[PDB]
Amino acid sequence: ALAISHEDTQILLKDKNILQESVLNKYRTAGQIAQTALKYVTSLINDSYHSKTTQRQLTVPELCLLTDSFILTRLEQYYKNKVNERGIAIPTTIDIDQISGGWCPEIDDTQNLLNWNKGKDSTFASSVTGTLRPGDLVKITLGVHIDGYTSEVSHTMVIYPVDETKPILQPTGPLLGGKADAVAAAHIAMETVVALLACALTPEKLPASLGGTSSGITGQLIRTIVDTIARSYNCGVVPGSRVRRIRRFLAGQNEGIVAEREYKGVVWTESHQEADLLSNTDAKDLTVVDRGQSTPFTNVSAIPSDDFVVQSGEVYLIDLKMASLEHCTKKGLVTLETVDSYTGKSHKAGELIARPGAYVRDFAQTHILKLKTSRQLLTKIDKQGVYPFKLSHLSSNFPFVHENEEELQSLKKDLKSFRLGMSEISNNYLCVESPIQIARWVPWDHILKATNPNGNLSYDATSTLTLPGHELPLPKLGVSAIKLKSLMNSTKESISLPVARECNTIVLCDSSVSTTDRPELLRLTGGSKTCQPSWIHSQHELNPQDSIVQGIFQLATLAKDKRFGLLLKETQPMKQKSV
Amino acid sequence: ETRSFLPAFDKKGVQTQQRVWQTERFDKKRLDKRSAKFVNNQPHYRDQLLQ
Amino acid sequence: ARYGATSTNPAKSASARGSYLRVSFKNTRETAQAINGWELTKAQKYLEQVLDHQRAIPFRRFNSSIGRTAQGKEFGVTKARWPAKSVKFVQGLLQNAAANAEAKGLDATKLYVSHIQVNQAPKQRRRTYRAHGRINKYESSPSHIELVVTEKEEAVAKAAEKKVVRLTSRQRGRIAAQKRIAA
Amino acid sequence: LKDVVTREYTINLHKRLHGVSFKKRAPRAVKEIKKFAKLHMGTDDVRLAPELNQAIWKRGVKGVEYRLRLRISRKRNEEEDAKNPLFSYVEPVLVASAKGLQTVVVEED
Amino acid sequence: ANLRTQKRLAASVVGVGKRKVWLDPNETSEIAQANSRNAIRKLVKNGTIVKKAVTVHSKSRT
RNA sequence: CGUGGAGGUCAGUGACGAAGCCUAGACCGUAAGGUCGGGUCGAACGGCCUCUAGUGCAGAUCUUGGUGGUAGUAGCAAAUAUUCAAAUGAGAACUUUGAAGACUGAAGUGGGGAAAGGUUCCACGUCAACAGCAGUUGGACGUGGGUUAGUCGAUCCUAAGA
RNA sequence: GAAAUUGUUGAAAGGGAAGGGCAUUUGAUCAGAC
Ligand SMILES: [Mg+2]
Ligand SMILES: [Mg+2]
Ligand SMILES: [Mg+2]
Ligand SMILES: [Mg+2]
Ligand SMILES: [Mg+2]
Ligand SMILES: [Mg+2]
Ligand SMILES: [Mg+2]
Ligand SMILES: [Mg+2]
Ligand SMILES: [Mg+2]
Ligand SMILES: [Mg+2]
Ligand SMILES: [Mg+2]
Ligand SMILES: [Mg+2]
Ligand SMILES: [Mg+2]
Ligand SMILES: [Mg+2]
Ligand SMILES: [Mg+2]
Ligand SMILES: [Mg+2]
Ligand SMILES: [Mg+2]
Ligand SMILES: [Mg+2]
Ligand SMILES: [Mg+2]
Ligand SMILES: [Mg+2]
Ligand SMILES: [Mg+2]
Ligand SMILES: [Mg+2]
Ligand SMILES: [Mg+2]
Ligand SMILES: [Mg+2]
Ligand SMILES: [Mg+2]
Ligand SMILES: [Mg+2]
Ligand SMILES: [Mg+2]
Ligand SMILES: [Mg+2]
Ligand SMILES: [Mg+2]
Ligand SMILES: [Mg+2]
Ligand SMILES: [Mg+2]
Ligand SMILES: [Mg+2]
Ligand SMILES: [Mg+2]
Repeated sequence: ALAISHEDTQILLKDKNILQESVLNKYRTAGQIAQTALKYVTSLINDSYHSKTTQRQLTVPELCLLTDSFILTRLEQYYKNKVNERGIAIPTTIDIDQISGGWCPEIDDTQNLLNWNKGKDSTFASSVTGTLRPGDLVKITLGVHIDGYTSEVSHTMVIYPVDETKPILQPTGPLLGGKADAVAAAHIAMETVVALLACALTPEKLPASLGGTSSGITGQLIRTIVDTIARSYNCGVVPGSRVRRIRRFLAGQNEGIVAEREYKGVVWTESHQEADLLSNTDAKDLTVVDRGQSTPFTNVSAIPSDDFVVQSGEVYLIDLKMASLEHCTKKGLVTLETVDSYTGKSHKAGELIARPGAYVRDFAQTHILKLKTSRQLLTKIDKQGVYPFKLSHLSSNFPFVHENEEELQSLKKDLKSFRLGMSEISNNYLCVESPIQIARWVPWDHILKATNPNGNLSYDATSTLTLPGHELPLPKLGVSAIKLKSLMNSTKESISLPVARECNTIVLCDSSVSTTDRPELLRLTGGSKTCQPSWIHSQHELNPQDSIVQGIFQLATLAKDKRFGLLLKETQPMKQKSV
Repeated sequence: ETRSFLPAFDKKGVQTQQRVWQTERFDKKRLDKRSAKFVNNQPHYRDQLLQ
Repeated sequence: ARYGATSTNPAKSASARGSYLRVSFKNTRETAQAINGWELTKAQKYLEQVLDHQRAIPFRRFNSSIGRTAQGKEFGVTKARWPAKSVKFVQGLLQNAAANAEAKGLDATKLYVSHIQVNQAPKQRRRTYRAHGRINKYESSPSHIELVVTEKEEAVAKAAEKKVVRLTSRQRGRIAAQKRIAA
Repeated sequence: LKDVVTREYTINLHKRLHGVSFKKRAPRAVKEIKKFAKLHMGTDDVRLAPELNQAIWKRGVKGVEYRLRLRISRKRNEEEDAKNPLFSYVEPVLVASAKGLQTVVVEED
Repeated sequence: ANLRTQKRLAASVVGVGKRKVWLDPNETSEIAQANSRNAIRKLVKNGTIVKKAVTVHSKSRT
């Protein structure tokens, strides 16, 4: 049928989201294939920097292609005939200190980036370059779908100087910044929620000073914890984080813009940062506009974070970005700032002028194209699934079995032809770009002096349903992203922050799904090879005497045993080197 | 997909462009009533029947 | 607001006012007075009928030169019409009135239209063209309307008889004689 | 109430168009048919199958035929309530001569 | 929908009079989306649009 | 008798309402006019003694502005002609499409230009005002796109002339 | 925010104009009084 009906809404959404064996093996191939990916990048990363000189330092644009084209290597070999949709979920995005995410440069642009920032520099000298300097917090985000099922990898690798005084290649010294306080806060919190999602399968071995038997896991439980880990480490939980439930051809990030009925998850926005500061005075007055936008199934898609309660037979994503705080006297709001392609906006030496390297196709928007180049891109972008891509993936030569300079040239000549079909699509809004954002801290005392004539609440943002419209909530009434930039753009009070982003996928299985085990926790992108911390020393950590903290140490070593009723598997990577 | 979009509307635009057509119409009628009198001024007219 | 003066109790009445509408002032004023004082449910059906030419609007003031019809006999006048456009706006103000009434909590079958008035909007001005190359004003007589519906109160019967009686000294002794006679 | 009919009427157009303006003659027939069918089955909502149109105009504005054989159907109105639940539909019947034919109920099946 | 333009381009692409252009009444939503010549091209060969036959002037009588 | 301004005076009146305006409410004066109450209004004004003048209106086929009666009347009639369905639509005599009927009938109601127009061409949006009925359409309104010459013109030559 | 002019309500009146004058009737409406 052309009509999408209630018969099939049931056949598509609940069915393919049934946990069955045919389904799990698709996820299992993704767990390794993705970890087989990070293990490859990780390899290439240190080969260039940590050890001896291999005759070129790879660049970030360099490592992106090799990474991606490797993740094509592994989808050639699996479900080749069996499955129609197999591809890259999120493109390799290598990020640096102040960058939240969204950074996926094509090869073409290292002379473009270089050019634009030629004048304004010295903060970002790593990003523009592509060469990575020491003492950086570097995310690597990968994801892959097989048959529309997504496994995502995110990890924060710190790079070190190189000490050859020890023949053993020792990364001299620990990481002594408040920087490292972030990555060990996320590394801690990652294990934190890892052990929490085990207790919703059965209320067995669940921390007593916390939940009881009344709630295996609640909307409030997980949220109370992570902000505890934060306030513990004084690391601001980023406004971009979430804990998500996933489906076939439905994942959290795929479309942040397009709406989802029957929404399941924990959400974190700036509308939540006032509630924590505003828990001092308990005033319940909500000043509300009656607008009927995102009205359809508002109940399900409003993203209630209290009503989420963990189930078994669900696939979850844990997404955590924790912004460190260099000491900030007056309390402030943690926000994200967006990076543009136009130099003129700014005379500030600290700005980044760059280009978005990720894209998305909205099947909602239909516009007839007059150009013949932007048409060949359109019917091609539709020859791929519902997930974000860059213009390189679309081509004949992109996997490029034998990598030559002749092939590096084959793609560059194509990128330009696809640049031109990209203009005509991006202006007609048939496709949305991925926001490239920075970590931005703001003083509370700018926003409370705020004087505004009111204005546009109009929908320009990738932000999700409810929270975005006013951004800073109603109790701050009068503020939208626009007046927020204005505030954020009085700059003596502005500052930016390092970030540690961590992505784990967790598949809850009962004893019907996992036989040999009894009820289990499957960690995809959790492999012992991928989750390695880096040398870190921070004086904050581990606040005792809070009933929620003492319950995490109880639960921290609880998942540490094989008498633990829920056995936590870690998918091991694949074998890389073959020749 | 639950996102339901008909709406695009701005009162500021409609209302404030409303006065505009309403002001200038007031000025066009006013250029009419100034000249209404002698609009029919016809020097060097030839009566057909009069002597 | 500030309507034309009302003898109504404001709490029990509803009100609707359009303005600067495009309509014959001379025609809409007529259609008004046809329905003035009526019950609402009534007049509504009536205007409907007129729109089909079952009833008409007697033209009681600006009548001059019109054609005389049978349907006039009803109101006992020979001059009447079916001002189709004039009605659309009255129904409009009637339709609305019914609605503003129900949000105040007033009974829909106890409603009637007490107060209906139409005065003149600023005339609007075009150009027109005549023989010998002259020019004349070409205009409309746009019309203000307001409609105040009342909740029928028949509950008023009040006893007012005020006698401060000055009777003369003669007049007193002469009543005293009628009541001495064992009236 | 009223029930859902069909019939076949011959109409005398010759008499109804008598002495009309040659230029407006045909267009009358259009009105004289809609009026005629609001007579029988006083439905008041009458529609004309464009074939019938080609029948009324086949001879030109001045040349309308003397007699038509017309299939008229009373049917129910849909959605969007019109003042009437009920319908009227006139369309042609292809026939040698309109002459000497009697009104007939065509039994629907 | 307003199909004037589509009928104009039809006469130009087909290269025949607006008299002789047929637009499928049932296709009125699809023809709407034409808006350019090369699109009309597709529609013309597709058969949603058609160049109507020349009316006849017969010389047999003469 | 009154009016616009000046010198003087009532240590005059006034945001607890000044001036103005409305008033089949009162009062003095033959009258010109003064005086009070009510309503409306929101910032300056009045009495006496004197000075001054662009100092008093029913008119002038008076000057500009404003409005009736006439009157929902005159009229909206040349160019042979329109009709049925569907679509769109808060709404269709008039828009779009199909169908049928007709007209210009090659000295055309066709296809191109000069003079003049200056964006009226085209498209997306749109219906307050304009298209002497309508309006979902437009030579209207709002946002934009559109004119590519070694060979077509100007340019050069000379004509009556300047 | 005046007048002309106009709508609504109130009152009043009217056999080919209306309007004024002297005078009192009937209807309204107000001062003086101590
Ligand atoms: Mg005059
Ligand atoms: Mg007369
Ligand atoms: Mg007459
Ligand atoms: Mg004229
Ligand atoms: Mg002339
Ligand atoms: Mg005759
Ligand atoms: Mg005086
Ligand atoms: Mg003066
Ligand atoms: Mg005053
Ligand atoms: Mg008076
Ligand atoms: Mg003078
Ligand atoms: Mg004067
Ligand atoms: Mg005068
Ligand atoms: Mg005069
Ligand atoms: Mg006049
Ligand atoms: Mg007339
Ligand atoms: Mg006319
Ligand atoms: Mg005439
Ligand atoms: Mg004519
Ligand atoms: Mg017409
Ligand atoms: Mg002819
Ligand atoms: Mg002829
Ligand atoms: Mg022409
Ligand atoms: Mg031309
Ligand atoms: Mg045009
Ligand atoms: Mg248009
Ligand atoms: Mg008009
Ligand atoms: Mg109009
Ligand atoms: Mg224009
Ligand atoms: Mg050449
Ligand atoms: Mg030449
Ligand atoms: Mg005013
Ligand atoms: Mg007056």
